[PDB]
Amino acid sequence: APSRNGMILKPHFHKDWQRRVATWFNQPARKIRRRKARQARARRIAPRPAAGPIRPIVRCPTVRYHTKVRAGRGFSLEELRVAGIHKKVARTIGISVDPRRRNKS
Amino acid sequence: TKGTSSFGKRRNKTHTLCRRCGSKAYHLQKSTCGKCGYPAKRKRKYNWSAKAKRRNTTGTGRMRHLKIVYRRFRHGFREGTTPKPK
Amino acid sequence: AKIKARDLRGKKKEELLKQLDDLKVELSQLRVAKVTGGAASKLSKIRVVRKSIARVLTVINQTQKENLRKFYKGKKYKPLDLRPKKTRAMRRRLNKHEESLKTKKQQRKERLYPLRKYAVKA
Amino acid sequence: KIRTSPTFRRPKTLRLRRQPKYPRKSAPRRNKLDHYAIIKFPLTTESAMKKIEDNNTLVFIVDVKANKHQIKQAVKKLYDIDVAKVNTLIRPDGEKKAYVRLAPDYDALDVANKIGII
Amino acid sequence: SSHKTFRIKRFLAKKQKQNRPIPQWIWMKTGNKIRYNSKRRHWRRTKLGL
Amino acid sequence: GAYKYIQELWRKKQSDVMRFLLRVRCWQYRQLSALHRAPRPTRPDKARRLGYKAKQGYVIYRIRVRRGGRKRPVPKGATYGKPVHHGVNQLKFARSLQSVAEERAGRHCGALRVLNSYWVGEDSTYKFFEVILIDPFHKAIRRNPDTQWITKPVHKHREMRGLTSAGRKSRGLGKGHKFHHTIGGSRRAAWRRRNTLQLHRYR
RNA sequence: CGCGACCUCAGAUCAGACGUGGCGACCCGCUGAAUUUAAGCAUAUUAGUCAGCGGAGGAAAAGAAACUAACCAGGAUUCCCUCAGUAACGGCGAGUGAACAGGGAAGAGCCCAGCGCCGAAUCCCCGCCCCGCGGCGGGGCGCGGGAAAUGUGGCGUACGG
Repeated sequence: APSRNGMILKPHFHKDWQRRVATWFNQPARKIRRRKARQARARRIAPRPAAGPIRPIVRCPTVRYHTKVRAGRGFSLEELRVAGIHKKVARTIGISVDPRRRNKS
Repeated sequence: TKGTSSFGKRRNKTHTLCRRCGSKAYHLQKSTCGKCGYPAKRKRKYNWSAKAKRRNTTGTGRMRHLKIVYRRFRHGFREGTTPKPK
Repeated sequence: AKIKARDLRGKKKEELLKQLDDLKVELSQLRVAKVTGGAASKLSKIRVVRKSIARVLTVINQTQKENLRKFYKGKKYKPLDLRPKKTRAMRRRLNKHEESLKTKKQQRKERLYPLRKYAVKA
Repeated sequence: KIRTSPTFRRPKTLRLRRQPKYPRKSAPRRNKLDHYAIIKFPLTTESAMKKIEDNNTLVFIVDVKANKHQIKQAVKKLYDIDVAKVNTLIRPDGEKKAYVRLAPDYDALDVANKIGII
Repeated sequence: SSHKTFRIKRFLAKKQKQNRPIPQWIWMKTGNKIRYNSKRRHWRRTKLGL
Repeated sequence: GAYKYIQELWRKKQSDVMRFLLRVRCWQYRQLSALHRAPRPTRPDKARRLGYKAKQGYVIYRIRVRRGGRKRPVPKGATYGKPVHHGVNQLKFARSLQSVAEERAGRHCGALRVLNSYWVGEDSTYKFFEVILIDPFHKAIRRNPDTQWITKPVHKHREMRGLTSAGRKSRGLGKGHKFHHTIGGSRRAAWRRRNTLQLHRYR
């Protein structure tokens, strides 16, 4: 029963939501487990970089973002071809490779 | 006559001791346990009775062979070894 | 005489049995003393006899088993008693050798492209 | 070669015997119903003694699994005596009672003294 | 019933050996709270099921 | 190789030579039991495409499935609900008849592992499929690194969980805008993630 | 008729193996309501939810595009924040309701069939020898047996070879 003046609210609480409520009390424990696993990994590959292989420079699609630059998944095969790196060796020296990328420009 | 007088004629059991669940629910004429469905290979259990589940689950009995697995697990199920003699 | 299992393992087989039934006999007449209203001292002895029979039986079973699994040491098939019993799930896993099998193709990759050890400068 | 009958029957094929490459179990299980496990203890009740002097029998609490045949050869071997017949019943408490009638050449009254009951 | 089965007779044997009072000396034990047997079944009141 | 001819020949299921063989097989398969082992694949080409290799450990069962839809098993129609649910007749099963075949061949031979299946003929009342089984405890399968994945315990009864090629198609999963209702593992995985309040600590 | 192949198909307490049942919080595949809301009620809603059935694992499932996009373009799956209570659906009523881009967690890729080449170059099992032998494996020797040409293995898979 709407009172004098307000919004027409549509709360999506008509299902049995109380049975599927995900609480986040493990959040600080998860942040700890993640960090410990991150440091354990860095020690395992000790001299190699902690972040992982280099990623390529990449534009963003969708005109809202094409003025920015991201880190891609991996270097395209023609980028490796011009750089003189065999595509099956680049992963062994820490160069992310994905054969799906094309280069239009 | 449907009351007191008719309780006198009760001298034939329909159920007897099931030899799989031990409950007295083995229907004689149907040859089926109304508690575990004995002749059926699978145990009778339903989710519409949570209370009847926990009456008969893996922690209610002795676990005479499972409580040993829990103990052997915390050493990797080692076998054929003995502690070094004196 | 407090029968200790250290003292039984060096004895030959058929004389252990000669000692086994000897305790069997003594347990019987001790059980007879339990119904004929025997002394409290003898009644407390049947526990000593019961555990002494378990000891000699334990030695007999153990020495017999290790003679078997010494006879089945180098044989391919052995009775199910002597095979290692550990959680049926892991009796089904692949061997310590099968799971280490790599294809000739996959082996050729490791020889050609082994993972290098490197480091990037600042 | 002709078919005299209009029916076809599955021909008898050769079937071999088991020749296992290994025994399924290592060693035979030892008999847990030997002569000492059969006879638990005799009875010393007023009716049991009354049964000794009169009918020349002995009363035992045997194991519930034993037969009259196993009981007969047990007492025959444990006490070096001969038996006429054995009657057994299962007491209401659960254990099995056996009335062992000795052969007339043995006097059960003295036999009871060797084993201790009197 | 005089006509019994061995299953039944052995079952009635158990329920008969359980009907005894607790021995006197147990409530001389240290951590003993038991006062008496609370599972005493009387053949006329409680009918044992079956 | 000859397998290309046999492949392209089986793409002519209307030609006279194919229409003859199919009706001859479908006659013969109709005289056997609903589930019986075949000695060799009737389609050697299709078998190899799906993973069959002629070697000890690969088994092929040819089983028979009754065609048609699925009628609601309720006594005399009586669906005591709202009119939207009164349907009894024109209801369709959510899984293919080929997936029902893979299940029946896998439930009978529990010791084996279903690999794939293929169509070998049909009629007005029956569809016939040949399921490819593998015995995961044969040393020819156990010692081969290419196929020893089927031996792992996680692939017990692939057909009952809908992981075979024929079973996967009924789950409606794939990449793209056509398959949004199974982003995540499955159709239930999406539903959970979309109907779960993420009540954070600080909101 | 006889004899022998082969193909189909039987019988074995044949030699050696494997499956069944339980638990079921989490997971996968089906099946699947009605209370309820709509101030009545039939579509809708409740809800692909409860109940029912099957199958697992220590995680499962998913997964290396028959993708998203329309950009100067991104680049397997899963998870989180956001997109967004939005586009859309709906007796367009009650109500229902995603995705892409973007930021993070993590990050890993691969193999066949086919097409062809190589003298089947391949595999299982039995017997002997050596090595270890509670994950029965390694090597050798067998005019020892079998599988396999109705296709085993090596090379090789769309990034081309």
